[PDB]
Amino acid sequence: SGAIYVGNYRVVNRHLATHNDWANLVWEDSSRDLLVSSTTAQGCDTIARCDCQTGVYYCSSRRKHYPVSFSKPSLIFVEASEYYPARYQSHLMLAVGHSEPGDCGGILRCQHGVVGIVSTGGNGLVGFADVRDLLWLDEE
Ligand SMILES: CSCC1(CC(=O)N2CCC[C@H](C(N)=O)C2)CC1
Ligand SMILES: [Zn+2]
Repeated sequence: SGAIYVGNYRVVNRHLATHNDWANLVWEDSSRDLLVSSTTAQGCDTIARCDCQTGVYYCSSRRKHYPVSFSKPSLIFVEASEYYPARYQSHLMLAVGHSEPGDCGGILRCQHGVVGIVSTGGNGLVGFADVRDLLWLDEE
C-alpha cells in the first residue's frame, strides 16, 4: 500500500483505490495502473520533473529503501493477475529489486523529488508507474 500526497491530490495504484477515492475522483487510467483523488488537506510530496534513471524506492516487504537503476517509461508486458489480464502497461519503468505482493504504492524518488510508485515486479524485478509527465499535479 502507499500513496503520493502532492497539493490537494492523492496518487494511488488504481487497483488499490478505495470507495472514497472513486467518490472524489480526479483522473484514472487503467493502462498505467494510476488513480488520483482529491484531498481536504495539502500534502508534502514534490514531483520530480526530470529524466533520472537512478533513484531509491521503498520496499514494505523488507522495511527498506533500496537504491536502483531503472529503465525509461515504456510499454511493457505484465503477466496476468488477479488485477490485470495479460496486457501492456504503459508508462512503466523496470528495475532489479525485490518485490512481492503487498508492495505496490511504495515511492520511487530521485534527487528532484517523487518519480513514481511501485506497480509491478517478481522475479527480482520491480516496475514503477511513472508520474513525472503529469504536470497538472503541480497546480489547481
Ligand atoms: C511478486 S508480486 C509483484 C507485485 C504485484 C504485481 O506485479 N501485480 C499484481 C497487481 C497488479 C500489477 C499490475 N500493475 O499490473 C501486477 C509488484 C508487487
Ligand atoms: Zn530526477
